[PDB]
Amino acid sequence: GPVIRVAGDSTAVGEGGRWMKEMVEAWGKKTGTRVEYIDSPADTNDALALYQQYWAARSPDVDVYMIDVIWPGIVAPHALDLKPYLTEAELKEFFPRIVQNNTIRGKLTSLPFFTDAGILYYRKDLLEKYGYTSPPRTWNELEQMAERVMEGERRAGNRDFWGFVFQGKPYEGLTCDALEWIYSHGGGRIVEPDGTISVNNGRAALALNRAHGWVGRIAPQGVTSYAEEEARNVWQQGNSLFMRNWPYAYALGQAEGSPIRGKFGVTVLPKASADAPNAATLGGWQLMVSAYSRYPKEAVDLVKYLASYEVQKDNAVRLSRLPTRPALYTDRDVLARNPWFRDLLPVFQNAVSRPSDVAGARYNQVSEAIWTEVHSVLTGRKKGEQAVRDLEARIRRILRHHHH
Ligand SMILES: OC[C@H]1O[C@H](O[C@H]2[C@H](O)[C@@H](O)[C@@H](O)O[C@@H]2CO)[C@H](O)[C@@H](O)[C@@H]1O
Repeated sequence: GPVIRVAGDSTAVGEGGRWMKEMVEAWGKKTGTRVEYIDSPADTNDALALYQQYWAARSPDVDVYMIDVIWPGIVAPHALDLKPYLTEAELKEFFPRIVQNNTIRGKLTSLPFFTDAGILYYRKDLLEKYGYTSPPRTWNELEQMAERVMEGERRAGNRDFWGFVFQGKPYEGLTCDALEWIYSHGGGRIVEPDGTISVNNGRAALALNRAHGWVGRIAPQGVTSYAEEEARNVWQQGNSLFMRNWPYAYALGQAEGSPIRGKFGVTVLPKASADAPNAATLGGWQLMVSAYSRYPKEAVDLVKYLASYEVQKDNAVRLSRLPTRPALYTDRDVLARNPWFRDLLPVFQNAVSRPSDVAGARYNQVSEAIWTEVHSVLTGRKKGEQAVRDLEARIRRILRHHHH
């Protein structure tokens, strides 16, 4: 019978890829359908480029793709419209914001699978050791805490110890981190939902200068090459007071044999001042049936399974990844394992989006401009003031003649 082939989630990031292959195999066994899994690269922008090769070829060789929240406007031609396959009641079981994000010109490109928001990981043991009672609320507090704890831990003999790790590599994850820096300084959304390119302002420049200030001081010099896993590995070995990362890192830090099990919490990222907005970049992944699949009915069935209550539950409990079903945030077993899901729900619902709606199919070009100009501040090549001016110009060229 058919072989249903799935591209999604990378075995190079946490346990995601192993778990996803497990779920696909479970569906195959349940339905008596042969299945195969195709591994993806760690970085989302690399995965996009890989999947674009299949799409350009109208290739039937992948039936189902795990797609990033920032992708629907790029990938819509390559997606089977799921709208006719779901009842209105079925669709309403997902967060409306994410169903809306995944709907492009009326086409439901993909079902919501898991959501994501950037958060602050912090070492509770180390805060207590050094006389702090709460995690930092302002970036200045984060810097002051990081300097004090680093001084102490280095004096105590840990030469691997840093104050703060984050994603500073030139790739999409830096766009995520930078949106949080800029938005939390009251510098705006880089490109506003209405199309205004707002980034050339002093608050956005300050945010970027601040982040440069961390490099080689409270964060490793090598942070300019860090993606999610490189940051996580410093953190997870016990060598960082603070980390910016996504929810998946929580379950990994709590696993048996983790050096930091039981020693951390999570909270909203800091902000410049009490009147700035909280910043948490909206992430997450969706499930797309390929427009080029020869087996749309079977592929839709698998996608519905993967996005189901019990599979999302298993993702939450085992991998601490955020459900796209509001009902799971009240499930006793989800909450018992991840109490912070309740505590930070408002952070997740107020997460700030990257400018993928407004940039539509040009988003990847816009983001490449953002991460390259930001990276030039991090590396010291440019000051924030010059970078936000140069970024304004670049985005203006990229989006000239584009309307949403
Ligand atoms: O790097 C930016 C990318 O980060 C997140 O995707 C991670 C995800 O949290 C992990 O659980 C796993 O699936 O790896 C993904 C990276 O391949 C965001 O969800 C995504 O929106 C964002 O672009």
